[PDB]
Amino acid sequence: MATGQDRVVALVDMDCFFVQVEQRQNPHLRNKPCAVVQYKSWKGGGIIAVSYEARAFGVTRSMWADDAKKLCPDLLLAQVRESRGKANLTKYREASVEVMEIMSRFAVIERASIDEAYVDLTSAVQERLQKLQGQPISADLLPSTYIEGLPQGPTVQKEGMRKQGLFQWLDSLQIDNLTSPDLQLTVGAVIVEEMRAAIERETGFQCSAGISHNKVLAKLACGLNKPNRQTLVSHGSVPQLFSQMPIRKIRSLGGKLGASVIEILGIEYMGELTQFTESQLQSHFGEKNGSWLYAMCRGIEHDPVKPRQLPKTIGCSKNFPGKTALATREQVQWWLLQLAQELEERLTKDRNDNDRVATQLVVSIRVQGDKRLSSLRRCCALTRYDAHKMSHDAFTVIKNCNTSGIQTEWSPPLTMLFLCATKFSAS
DNA sequence: ATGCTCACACT
DNA sequence: AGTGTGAG
Ligand SMILES: Nc1ccn([C@H]2C[C@H](O)[C@@H](COP(=O)(O)NP(=O)(O)OP(=O)(O)O)O2)c(=O)n1
Ligand SMILES: [Mn+2]
Ligand SMILES: [Mn+2]
Repeated sequence: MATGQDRVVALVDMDCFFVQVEQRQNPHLRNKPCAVVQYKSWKGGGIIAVSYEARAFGVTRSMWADDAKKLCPDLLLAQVRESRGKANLTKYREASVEVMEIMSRFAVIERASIDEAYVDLTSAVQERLQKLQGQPISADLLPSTYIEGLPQGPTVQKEGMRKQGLFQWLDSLQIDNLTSPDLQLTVGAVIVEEMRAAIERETGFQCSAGISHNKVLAKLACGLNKPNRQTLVSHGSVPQLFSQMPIRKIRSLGGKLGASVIEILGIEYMGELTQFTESQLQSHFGEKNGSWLYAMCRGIEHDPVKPRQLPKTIGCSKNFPGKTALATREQVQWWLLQLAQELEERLTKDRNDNDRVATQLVVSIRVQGDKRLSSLRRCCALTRYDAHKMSHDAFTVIKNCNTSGIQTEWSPPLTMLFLCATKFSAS
């Protein structure tokens, strides 16, 4: 029986990333309830990142700033930069590259979002397991690590609980067995503290981390003790951990699939899936899903950490909800060129920095009356980094979508535009 | 009437 | 090639 303990995998995720990025630049926002918002003039703007002090009052993402101000009257706000009539995230991307580069010096990372990367420490761990002989791992190596499920058996504040668990774990450590998966997790964890201190020391950003044996468990583990702590989730913590873990909380189970898992099987918690045979799960959700479900509810997941620090695509979009929809064609030309211009500015940076060029341009739109995030995706060739050509070509491949027989108008009105550069190739 | 993204599977 | 799902 292969037991999902071959790998040592960490997920590092920045604590309230956009807020921290603003708080480093505006020190008065530090250690105070703040949020970041986009576009201030509708309802104060929508909230895309919330500090932990603001979360104490009930402030969340997707809220409008004016509503958040009602929960938390003393709340401070930073507005994302605006350029060419639209949001501009350059600041946060550039902060992310800071974090990704540091992480890159320790091991091969898979960038999973603007603020998180997976790292595979299998190799680094065994190299460390030679470097310090066969000597103990002191608690002072894990000053911010929690051991999930510990303490157990026979102090009422959180750091007390942390210590007792870490003491229990370390006391139980089979130092003599460079084979044992729990020892490897521990050594992985020692590396992640170093990795995390390097991030805060070199960027001023704080973050959390999950250390386990696969991408999914490390993701779950990272969120258990946010902010500014890291959590080790061992194979043996899984049964109790999943026994009350709602299905929706596992990566990729938070949408329709997890909902059908709950409806069809009539269960609630991750651990309840172990009841079912693999074929049974493959009966209800297909070969790959039933397989993945069957092994995931036992802590086993085989998705690898992909060596990928650079995005596979560079994209640019703006929504036009309500009466703001675009319904003249000269209006569609202008915003197309607004988007093409930022894309060109970002593509030029990418080729200079990363020795690659995008070869295919994707143009996507939504139209008032449709329901789905995109209403239509079309493609063309990306041959010159010129905003005027990309926008012109973006128009050409969608101009037939105009139902309206009038020359000047555009109906149905367009509720979104999306340009994405892709199919990168070494240059 | 939240925004703006990014990866991936299916077909 | 184009759609849909899941995510931060
Ligand atoms: N729906 C979302 C989710 C995140 N983001 C951006 C801003 C977030 O700060 C940044 C990182 O997202 P996140 O890790 O999911 N949450 P954040 O880092 O803000 O706080 P934590 O909850 O991770 O501490 O992505 C976004 O713009 N739209
Ligand atoms: Mn984060
Ligand atoms: Mn994140």
